[PDB]
Amino acid sequence: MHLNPAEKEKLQIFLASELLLRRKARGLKLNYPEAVAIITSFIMEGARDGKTVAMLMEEGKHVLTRDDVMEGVPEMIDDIQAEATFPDGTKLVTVHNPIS
Amino acid sequence: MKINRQQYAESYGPTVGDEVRLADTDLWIEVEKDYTTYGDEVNFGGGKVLREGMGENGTYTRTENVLDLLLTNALILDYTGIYKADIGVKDGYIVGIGKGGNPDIMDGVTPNMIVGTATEVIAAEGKIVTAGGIDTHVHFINPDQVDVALANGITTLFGGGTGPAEGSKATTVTPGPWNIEKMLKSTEGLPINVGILGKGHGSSIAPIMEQIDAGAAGLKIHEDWGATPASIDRSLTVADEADVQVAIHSDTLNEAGFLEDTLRAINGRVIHSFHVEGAGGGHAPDIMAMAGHPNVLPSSTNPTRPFTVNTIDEHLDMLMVCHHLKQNIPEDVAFADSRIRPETIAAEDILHDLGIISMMSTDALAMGRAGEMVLRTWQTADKMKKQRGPLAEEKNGSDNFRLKRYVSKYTINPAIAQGIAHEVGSIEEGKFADLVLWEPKFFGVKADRVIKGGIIAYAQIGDPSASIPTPQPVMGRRMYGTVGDLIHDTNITFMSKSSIQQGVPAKLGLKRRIGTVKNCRNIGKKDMKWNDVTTDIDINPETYEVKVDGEVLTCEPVKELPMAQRYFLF
Amino acid sequence: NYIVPGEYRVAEGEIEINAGREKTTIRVSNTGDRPIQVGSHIHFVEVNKELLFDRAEGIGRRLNIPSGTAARFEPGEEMEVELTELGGNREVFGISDLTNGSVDNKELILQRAKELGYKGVE
Ligand code: NI
Ligand code: NI
Repeated sequence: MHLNPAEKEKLQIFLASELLLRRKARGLKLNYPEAVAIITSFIMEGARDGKTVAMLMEEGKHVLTRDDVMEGVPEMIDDIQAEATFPDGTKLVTVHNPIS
Repeated sequence: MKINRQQYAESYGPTVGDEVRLADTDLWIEVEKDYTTYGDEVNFGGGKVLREGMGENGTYTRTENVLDLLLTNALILDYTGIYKADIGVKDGYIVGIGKGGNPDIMDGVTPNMIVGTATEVIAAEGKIVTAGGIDTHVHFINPDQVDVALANGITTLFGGGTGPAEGSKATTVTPGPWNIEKMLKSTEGLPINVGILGKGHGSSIAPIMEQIDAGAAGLKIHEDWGATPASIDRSLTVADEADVQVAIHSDTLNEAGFLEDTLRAINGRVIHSFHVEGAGGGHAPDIMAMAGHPNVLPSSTNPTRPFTVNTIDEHLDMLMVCHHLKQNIPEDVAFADSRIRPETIAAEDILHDLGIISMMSTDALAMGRAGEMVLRTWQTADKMKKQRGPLAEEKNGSDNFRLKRYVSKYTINPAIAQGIAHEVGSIEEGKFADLVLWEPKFFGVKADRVIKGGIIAYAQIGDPSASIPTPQPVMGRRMYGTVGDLIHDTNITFMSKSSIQQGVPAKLGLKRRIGTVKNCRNIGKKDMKWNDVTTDIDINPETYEVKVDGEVLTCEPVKELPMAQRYFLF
Repeated sequence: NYIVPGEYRVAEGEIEINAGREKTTIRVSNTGDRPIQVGSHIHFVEVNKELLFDRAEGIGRRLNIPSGTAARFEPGEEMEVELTELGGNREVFGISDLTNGSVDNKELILQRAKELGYKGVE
């Protein structure tokens, strides 16, 4: 596979998102690390799909809403940043106030 | 020109009278005073104030009052106060707390806090800064426990062990000259301050004392090695001669004595009573009455902090594993069971709140969680605010008095007890720069950056392959202070005076900063900052009811705590 | 009530910056063709040569704006700014090398400024 350091590390974000998604599917209100993971993996997978940075900057605000997460989680997350390989190489996606 | 307070705090962190919530607790700290000059606040960045000829002085060499490091706009939470200041570091030490910048053009610059060519900047505006936590109940069992402790803001580990050997898994002991030397050498690669305790057991002086001469920084008396009247006595005689602290886990079994026998063997000498509530060990059921005596420096370990609905159920198996007991032995089970009491755990909450138990500690990996000393201190203070109300001593909805009482339990008091508070334990000038920055939202849960001897050692930081350090995954990572030989200059190995005078560091090739253990034989409960209460603690032998001043000390277990499921992935 | 972890509860009132120091309002023009942004703590007389203003009225002073903020002049933009007095020892070293000493030396500062083309030496 030729994994480099980031590829190995970022695998764990996908895994944490999978975890958090199962917790959300069984009815739990998500916590801070869970919500961050879900939105982060959303971004990276969106970059793998070929969405643009501009698309993901806007889509990232609509992945989880305040009723998905515990009290105070929306206000804990000022933004979420993630880098992934888009069709045009590594780019950074910054999602401002992703959860309202 | 004027700035509204909301915008002021947003830009520079809070100032006098502003209050900050601690994590998701109901605890509020208030800025008591602020060393700044409004309008001359130091800040770093593109087009900011710490720039040559401006807030950075372009004239002075490093020796002429210039700092190695300026932490700008910190909200300090310490036993000494809760206030706003710049923190200036030089030679690895805190040299100035006040106002940094350039005397050329700024008012109020503390004279030795010049930002010059040699100055590195850390922005603390909006952060809470505390001393590094001092954990004096550490079992060295697994080297992976060090990052766990750094991540929850602990910067000094005092205790014993040689790894996952049964002696070490039960007791904070590194036994004898050779094990001690081996663990001093091991310590050269641990990115945290360390002090090692010898076995506090023996009926002759020499076997005990040679441990102190070999480099131990103190002694542990533990019932699993025989916490008899003789071992207690000989250990305190060694300690009084060597000027080191003795920690005790007394005879739970009451085999050779009851509590009053242990106190008689102690004979008024100073001693640190570990896990004073007694689930972690000690004369059953009344070991917690040690925390009323003037010569006792009382600490709790953390699995009973604070009292919750699951506390009791977890304790049986934990104890059995730690002390190598067998469920198929009834007296083993009886011993285990006698240690686990809702009555004393509930009163332990209140004793902390009243300043009768002075210190927290982990008991890492031997009935204690290496990364939860700071965490459970704040959970306890929060539960006490909720059940007992704001303390009488507070003024204006602030929890400052409780916050100072509780921050002292894991910073300055353990340091004082150990004889190392000249080096660490608090944010004061003259002391080693072990500093923890916290975002208020994560206060007490996950440390932002851990500074060790003036260099960041541990940080919550993101993708190393990214354009900037904030993209995911943000996780705790060792920083450059832990790398190569820098690990030597940023960490202290605390040793006895006799081992230092006998040239042990040179003998073993130790490159770490060597700290001297001293001034621990003439201290008492009265020296425990904000936690100096002596009183008659009555523990009923039949019902385990705890009384202080004629009143029963009881409170309920809680079902939920803050600083818990909002934060943790598991 | 609704808990926002680590939230502030700020006191009432306002913070007056640079309190007790003389304030001076002056008109400044960017005569160059690229934007010039001036930080709060730069000795005002030592700013870019192409800013036109009464250079004597910048000596010993800086912008009276929150520490860390700046005043931005687009090309050809003229505007009024308020200055405050430098504090501390009232000495300035380096930057544009117009002062290198006491800011009381008006006379020297203006002479260097004029000679090097800092616009507005009156
Ligand atoms: Ni113990
Ligand atoms: Ni222990």
